[PDB]
Amino acid sequence: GPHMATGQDRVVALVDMDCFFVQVEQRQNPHLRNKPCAVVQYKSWKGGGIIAVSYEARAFGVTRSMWADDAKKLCPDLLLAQVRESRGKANLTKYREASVEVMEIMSRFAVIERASIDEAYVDLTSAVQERLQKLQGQPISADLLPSTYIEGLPQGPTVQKEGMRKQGLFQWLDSLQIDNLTSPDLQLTVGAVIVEEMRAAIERETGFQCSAGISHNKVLAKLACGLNKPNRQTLVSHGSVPQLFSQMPIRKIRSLGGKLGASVIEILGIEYMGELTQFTESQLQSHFGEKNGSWLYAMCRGIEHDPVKPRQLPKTIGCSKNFPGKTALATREQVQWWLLQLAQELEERLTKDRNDNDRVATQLVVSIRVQGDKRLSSLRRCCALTRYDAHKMSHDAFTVIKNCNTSGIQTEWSPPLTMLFLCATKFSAS
DNA sequence: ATTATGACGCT
DNA sequence: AGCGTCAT
Ligand SMILES: Nc1nc2c(ncn2[C@H]2C[C@H](O)[C@@H](COP(=O)(O)NP(=O)(O)OP(=O)(O)O)O2)c(=O)[nH]1
Ligand SMILES: [Mn+2]
Ligand SMILES: [Mn+2]
Repeated sequence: GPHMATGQDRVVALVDMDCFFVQVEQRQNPHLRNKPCAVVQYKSWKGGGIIAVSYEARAFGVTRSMWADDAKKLCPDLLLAQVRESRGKANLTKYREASVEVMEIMSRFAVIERASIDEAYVDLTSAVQERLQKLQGQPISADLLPSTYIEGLPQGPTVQKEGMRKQGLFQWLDSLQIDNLTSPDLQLTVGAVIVEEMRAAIERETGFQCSAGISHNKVLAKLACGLNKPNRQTLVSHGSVPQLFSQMPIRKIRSLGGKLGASVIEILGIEYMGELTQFTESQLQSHFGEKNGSWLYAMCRGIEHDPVKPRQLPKTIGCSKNFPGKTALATREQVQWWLLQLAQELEERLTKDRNDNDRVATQLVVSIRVQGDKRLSSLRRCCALTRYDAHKMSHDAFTVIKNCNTSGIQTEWSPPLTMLFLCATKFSAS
């Protein structure tokens, strides 16, 4: 009872840009705004592959991973923007720079953890304590939460979407105890006020819209963010968890969408996250290992301890290219030329990183995939990265992979390579 | 012939 | 160190 800690110590937000690459292209080209639009890489094969889709286009069934020619079958007026090509490969520099714009704005409010190119976690606990001090017990006006949903409300005792939103928000605000500066629900509410302000700043200063989740930990904040996309934020309280999880497929929780989640379902004969509560911590550890078992026991009760890392920059800088089917690399000249192309892009990104961020990579990881291997990587080898020089980097990558070529002939490469991947790692302050 | 990344756990 | 999992 009283000693049963409830995982309500922190206020954590997850901010995720809506259809990010599409918004970057729509900012640049106003003719694409408020249209069914998608972003593609390459063009020759089946019109290129879609990696981002505006919400107007999603209404027609267009999705990521779809070939553009097939998307056009669902949505003949779909507009398309292509990712830049440089040195023979996709070049994502425009989107990385746009990401930096957004991350620098978020960092004004709190220290952030960059979780992907378009989303970050925020630990708002301290900022909330400060805003609460300023409020002096003043209640929170619904006007301060103009885009916030309260998950689970309204309940009990109505036709439009905004009206339901406001109804739920009114129920939440009316039930709040604002004289208690340690009430977790009040703390989440103040966190949501701050996130409204953060999202307003991002849109004013970049033109980009985003969604957000506010809860007591990272997993719940991420789940909350997706409940009301686009251009809205969602508060998931500790009390909302039993009902939310009672019908929540296990695969919707981040990290359970793969083999482990499938094993949870199959071994335990369950479907929904809330069903996990009926097992003891030791039972879960017995099936899924000590770490996963403890994590599942706490997570199905809404509790998670993973901290928001103070990390605004990526930990690695990498360059990769697939060579599918008949384009697979089958000569030594070919393998060298593409290693050089990747190495030249890597050098350009690394030099810019050293200038911006006062650090230097020290290890180069070379990964290849070989024809007939279904795995992502067939082989990974590391070497030292001592100079930001593309010719040296590519010569070293060739040296560390050259023993793969099973061909007796010096010129041929067998079996042919279907992927090259160079990744700079182990950064040190410079 | 999804592709280009990036984080992180295991041994 | 090199491999596997998860995400998307
Ligand atoms: N190159 C590449 N980029 C990708 C891939 N998948 C996603 N991206 C890029 C393109 C995406 O714009 C961006 C962010 O990924 P999300 O947050 O998962 N999707 P979004 O922001 O589009 O829509 P939502 O409003 O539902 O969040 O990452 C991929 O497989 N390959
Ligand atoms: Mn997004
Ligand atoms: Mn994202």
